Amino acid sequence: MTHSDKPYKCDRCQASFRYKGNLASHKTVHTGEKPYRCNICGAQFNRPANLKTHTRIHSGEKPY
Ligand SMILES: [Zn+2]
Ligand SMILES: [Zn+2]
Repeated sequence: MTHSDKPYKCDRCQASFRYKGNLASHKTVHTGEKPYRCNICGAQFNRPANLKTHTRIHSGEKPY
Protein backbone atom coordinates (compact mmCIF):
# COMPACT_ATOMS: atom_id res chain seq x y z
CA MET A 1 0.00 0.00 0.00
CA THR A 2 1.21 3.53 -0.80
CA HIS A 3 -0.13 7.10 -0.74
CA SER A 4 -1.46 8.25 -4.12
CA ASP A 5 -4.44 10.55 -4.81
CA LYS A 6 -2.99 13.26 -7.11
CA PRO A 7 -2.84 11.96 -10.74
CA TYR A 8 -1.99 15.54 -11.83
CA LYS A 9 1.03 16.72 -9.84
CA CYS A 10 4.12 18.68 -10.87
CA ASP A 11 6.80 16.06 -11.52
CA ARG A 12 9.44 18.74 -10.82
CA CYS A 13 8.83 19.89 -7.22
CA GLN A 14 6.83 18.95 -4.12
CA ALA A 15 3.71 20.74 -5.42
CA SER A 16 0.82 18.39 -6.26
CA PHE A 17 -2.75 18.65 -7.62
CA ARG A 18 -5.80 16.49 -8.39
CA TYR A 19 -6.73 18.50 -11.52
CA LYS A 20 -4.95 18.82 -14.87
CA GLY A 21 -5.93 22.47 -15.37
CA ASN A 22 -4.54 23.32 -11.95
CA LEU A 23 -1.26 21.66 -12.92
CA ALA A 24 -1.04 23.78 -16.06
CA SER A 25 -1.73 26.85 -13.95
CA HIS A 26 1.09 25.86 -11.60
CA LYS A 27 3.41 25.25 -14.58
CA THR A 28 3.21 28.98 -15.36
CA VAL A 29 5.16 29.55 -12.12
CA HIS A 30 8.38 27.91 -13.39
CA THR A 31 8.37 29.99 -16.60
CA GLY A 32 10.62 27.86 -18.84
CA GLU A 33 9.04 25.24 -21.12
CA LYS A 34 12.56 24.03 -22.06
CA PRO A 35 13.67 21.20 -19.69
CA TYR A 36 16.64 20.30 -21.95
CA ARG A 37 18.38 22.20 -24.76
CA CYS A 38 21.36 21.06 -26.85
CA ASN A 39 24.02 23.78 -26.68
CA ILE A 40 25.94 22.06 -29.50
CA CYS A 41 23.05 22.31 -32.01
CA GLY A 42 20.18 24.15 -30.24
CA ALA A 43 17.39 21.53 -30.22
CA GLN A 44 14.86 21.67 -27.37
CA PHE A 45 13.60 18.48 -25.71
CA ASN A 46 10.92 17.76 -23.09
CA ARG A 47 12.23 14.22 -22.45
CA PRO A 48 15.80 13.02 -21.52
CA ALA A 49 15.28 9.84 -23.55
CA ASN A 50 15.41 11.74 -26.83
CA LEU A 51 18.33 13.80 -25.51
CA LYS A 52 20.20 10.62 -24.59
CA THR A 53 19.65 9.31 -28.11
CA HIS A 54 20.68 12.74 -29.40
CA THR A 55 23.88 12.64 -27.35
CA ARG A 56 24.59 9.46 -29.30
CA ILE A 57 26.18 11.57 -32.07
CA HIS A 58 27.95 13.82 -29.56
CA SER A 59 29.08 10.68 -27.73
CA GLY A 60 32.82 11.20 -28.27
CA GLU A 61 34.55 7.99 -27.22
CA LYS A 62 34.67 5.87 -30.39
CA PRO A 63 35.07 7.82 -33.69
CA TYR A 64 35.47 4.55 -35.61
ZN1 LIG B 1 6.27 22.64 -10.07
ZN1 LIG C 1 23.12 18.41 -30.67
